[PDB]
Formats: sequence, C-alpha cells, structure tokens
Amino acid sequence: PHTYIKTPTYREPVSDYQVLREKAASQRRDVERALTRFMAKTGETQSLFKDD
Amino acid sequence: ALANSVTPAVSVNNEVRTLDNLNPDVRLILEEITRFLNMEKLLPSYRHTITVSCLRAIRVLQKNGHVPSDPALFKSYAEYGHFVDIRIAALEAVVDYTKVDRSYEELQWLLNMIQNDPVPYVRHKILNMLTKNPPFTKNMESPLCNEALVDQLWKLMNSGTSHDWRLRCGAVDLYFTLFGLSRPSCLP
Repeated sequence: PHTYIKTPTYREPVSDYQVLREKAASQRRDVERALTRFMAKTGETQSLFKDD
Repeated sequence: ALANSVTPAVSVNNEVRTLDNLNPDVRLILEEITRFLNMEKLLPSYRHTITVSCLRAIRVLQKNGHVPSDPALFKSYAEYGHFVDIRIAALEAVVDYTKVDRSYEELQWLLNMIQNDPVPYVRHKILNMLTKNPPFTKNMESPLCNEALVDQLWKLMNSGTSHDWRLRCGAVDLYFTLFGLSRPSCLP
C-alpha cells in the first residue's frame, strides 16, 4: 500500500489539559502586559523609581 | 498574600534603592502589582479592591528597603476625584510615611486636607488614622514637637472644626494622643 494505498493523514493534535492551561495562561499574561505597556507609554505615566 | 511575603531587604551602607540592586524575589512581586494596578486602570474592579490592595502592597514594599520612600504616588491617589476607598488607602499610606520618615511637609499636607476637603467622611478618617498611627506620642522626642504644631492643633480644636461635632472630637483625640492631658511639654 504506497503504490496504491491512499489513506489520508492529519496533524498531531495537542489535547493535553496541562499545556492548554499553560498556553491560555501565558497568552493572557502576554496580551495584558503588552496592553498595559502600550497604554502607559502613550499617556501620562508614574513610576515607583526615579525616572523609570 | 504577595505583600505578606516581603521581608526587609539587606541594604548595605544605606545604599540608594535603585532598579539594578533590587531583590530577585521582589522584582517578580513588583511586576505583578504593576500589571494588576495598570489593568485596574483599564478594567476596574467592583470597588477598586485591587487598587486598594496594590497601594497597600506598594506601601509594604516601601516600608522595607525595596522601593524608594516617596509619597508622591499616594499623594496623587489621595486627590478628590478618586473613589473613597482608594482615597483612604492612599491617605493611610501617607500617614504611615509621615510616621516613619518624620516628614513635616506631609503632616502639614494632612492637616491642610483635614481643614479643607469636600468630603467630611474623609476628614474624619484622616483624623482617625492620624490618631491610630500617630506621628509621635507624648513620650517621644521628635522634630515635629514645635510650638507651631501645638498652636495649629489648638486652633483646630478651638476654631476650624466648629462645624461638624465629629471633627472636633477627632481633633481632641489627636491632641490627647500627641500631647496628653497636661500642658504640651515641648513648649516655653
């Protein structure tokens, strides 16, 4: 089967709860960090340290 | 819980607390409270509970030697247009700062805010917090034991708080906590 077999294949699915929790957590943390840095850079800003 | 984990930092020769000589533990805590406070600025909570918790945690980090002891952030959160929980958390941080750093101008800022603030509940709360966490007691020798402060607080008991009946009793409590039942000692 190769000369004639023609059975399709699929991509490897990641159904793991641990890595799905990790992916959703890290994507939420990264998008909220990007959003807060963008909003603090394009407006009035404060700083806990001198000129930070 | 993040604020409870903060232990006092090991400053060497009173080294200025800058960003490079930060604790590797406290940098993660500071990143998290910065993320939380900034996200509260865009998606606010029910009664700004995360603002109150993050201001309390920044005061915890300032009480140890981690963040520079600067009251300007809490002085900006204690303005009139903010929610009242943010205001009393920021004013609690300013009262704690003027107790630890013996600040004269912060005590004059707090007494001015007692005299002319629009919300009378905030004035009563500032007198209450300055009674609970006083800048000095009667036993302490402090630089803030002038005749000028005795005259200001006697003028605040006598006049000034004549319109509320709760600010006047709070000023009596503050004068009792600071100078006691007898004649103020730090006086001619």
